[PDB]
Amino acid sequence: TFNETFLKAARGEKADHTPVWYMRQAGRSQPEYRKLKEKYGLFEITHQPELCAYVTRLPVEQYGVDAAILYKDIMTPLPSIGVDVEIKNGIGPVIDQPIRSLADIEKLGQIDPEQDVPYVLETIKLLVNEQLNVPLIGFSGAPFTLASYMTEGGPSKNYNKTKAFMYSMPDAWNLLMSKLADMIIVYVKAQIKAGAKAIQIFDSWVGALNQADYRTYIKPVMNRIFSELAKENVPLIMFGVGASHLAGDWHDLPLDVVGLDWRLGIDEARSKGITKTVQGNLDPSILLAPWEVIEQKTKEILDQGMESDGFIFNLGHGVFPDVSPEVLKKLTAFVHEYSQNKKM
Amino acid sequence: TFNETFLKAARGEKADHTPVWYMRQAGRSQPEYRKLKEKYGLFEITHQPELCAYVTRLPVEQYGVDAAILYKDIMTPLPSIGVDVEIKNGIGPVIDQPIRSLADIEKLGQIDPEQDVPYVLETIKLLVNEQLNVPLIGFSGAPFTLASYMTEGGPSKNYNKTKAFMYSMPDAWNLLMSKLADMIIVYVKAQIKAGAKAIQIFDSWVGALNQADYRTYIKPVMNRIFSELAKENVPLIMFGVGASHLAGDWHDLPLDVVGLDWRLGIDEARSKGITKTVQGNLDPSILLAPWEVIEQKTKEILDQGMESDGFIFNLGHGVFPDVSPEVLKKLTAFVHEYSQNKKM
Repeated sequence: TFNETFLKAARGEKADHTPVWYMRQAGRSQPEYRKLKEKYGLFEITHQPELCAYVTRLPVEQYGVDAAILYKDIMTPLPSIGVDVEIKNGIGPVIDQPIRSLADIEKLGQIDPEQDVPYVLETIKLLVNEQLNVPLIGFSGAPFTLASYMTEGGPSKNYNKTKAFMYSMPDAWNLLMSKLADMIIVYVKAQIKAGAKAIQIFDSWVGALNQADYRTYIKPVMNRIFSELAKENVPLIMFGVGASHLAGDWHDLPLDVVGLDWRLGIDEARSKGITKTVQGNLDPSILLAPWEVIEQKTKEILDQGMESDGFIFNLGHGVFPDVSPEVLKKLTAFVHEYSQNKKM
Repeated sequence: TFNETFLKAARGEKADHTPVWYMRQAGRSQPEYRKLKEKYGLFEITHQPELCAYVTRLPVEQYGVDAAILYKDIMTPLPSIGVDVEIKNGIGPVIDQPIRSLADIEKLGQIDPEQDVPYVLETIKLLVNEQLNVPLIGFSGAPFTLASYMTEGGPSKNYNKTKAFMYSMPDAWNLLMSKLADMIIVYVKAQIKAGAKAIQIFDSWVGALNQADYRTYIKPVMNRIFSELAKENVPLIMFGVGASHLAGDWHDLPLDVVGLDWRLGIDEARSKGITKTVQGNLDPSILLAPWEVIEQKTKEILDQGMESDGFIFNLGHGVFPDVSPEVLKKLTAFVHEYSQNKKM
């Protein structure tokens, strides 16, 4: 039987229990992911269908979560438009020559996912048409986050170079946003057609921006991306850490689910007119506290979230490497058992 | 004439212009600092009073800012109570064995500033009695932030080990908050006594905490600190980046000035009931944009700020190495000119 719990919650419909999944549920927290990675390498496991499919499905099998998140690199579509993502082991995909001028942006092309990223289309097809009895979430990075990779080149805590570029070259910035939007929409559209039943947009670094600059430089292209993607008739989610101050503006966009970090609580969100379905809150660092703490913190979040039907439980950030899979197994059952009891 | 503009604004009293200073105005943004550092080394520059005083006064002389911030390392008072320091510099100052048990906390001593950090006292006296025509701001790190350095040891992005500790062992955590409070109060008191006319507490990493955890584990000890320190009759400021969601709770404390990062706007803070004097707010990354963008974004902040007497202009974080002194000199003149024109 197909588990519809996640999609019911995503569209604010009644369901029997609260659905769960975790950002980075498939990844370094799992002993088998690591082993597979050291055996086949990052490239084969981000690019080989039989392998990507295994990594994606594992957490579902091991935790009994209500959704699978497609395992792949956030930078996957970039080479299609002419940006070369290189690197070399432990800090793999990095960008050789950063965006510096308007002429760099003008030479950017277009994705043809059927031809350019066939391996991801095939993985989705294998997973959806043949493997999962749980919905598959496809994903893409957002424009700001992708532009930050393309513009910093090297690693950044503050995103000064990216933001200075944004401020100094508004016209170039707008064109870059447009080129990336083109790519994101086509990339996401192909993921949905191949089987994906929801999509999450990760805007990991956009919390570096205040509300004023989000609206000036970022909000319009986001409006374009979600307005287009809404025609695909699948739940659209957005998450980025440290971006609580941007929740209302995200709520304005034609997305369906607003992902929260641990600094905007559910009652607080509703109290601010956040009315669409809400995703996750649990601070990932709590997963390292004694069970007493995990439970008290999780029960509080569930209690608030179960006030309406539009609620998916998740963390307020990604699972990190030294999180115990045993803790995630136990957490997932607690959420399921606690919520279904409540909903009886 | 001594320039008292800064102190008036902090007390929410009428002044003829808006006072300005910048977090990290003395540092690697300056050629003189960089040369001084390669000449004498980090230790000499943070320990010889004549060098520390030079470092501290240089931005005042170069830019004409309205206050000096004491140049010293944030770890300064920690060896005095028995914690490790020094190291490699690449990744900051390292702490050997981190706090793990209650015994590790129980063994911590008390600071005798005269005996322990006399060079800081000497620097403050040199500056105030002989050099500065501008208030000297003293400073200390906050308990949470200082606790974080002591518990992570290494370089941290999300402070999971500290949070884990705080949750797992709350009794020990209270004792640590208590031991750090004591040190901070005596340290700050001594800086006031040497001649500091204001005090800034830096809680750099506290924004990792949501409101509930702030109230449970941090608000009590902070209330104690500002209660005791309020008795000195000097303006008390608190800043920490990424902490806009905690600004209401800081405003509750007997401090005088709320420091804002760029994500809580001035008007916005006022409508949220933040009524006490407010400091700073310009996104430092704007300093790399063309002058016209800088002037315009600053003017937007000044217009909000000048709605009450309680307003000190600053950045929303610290000056970073790539910032031009020319820019900061020109920004300082503008803030003075614009506000004076507007106030007259």
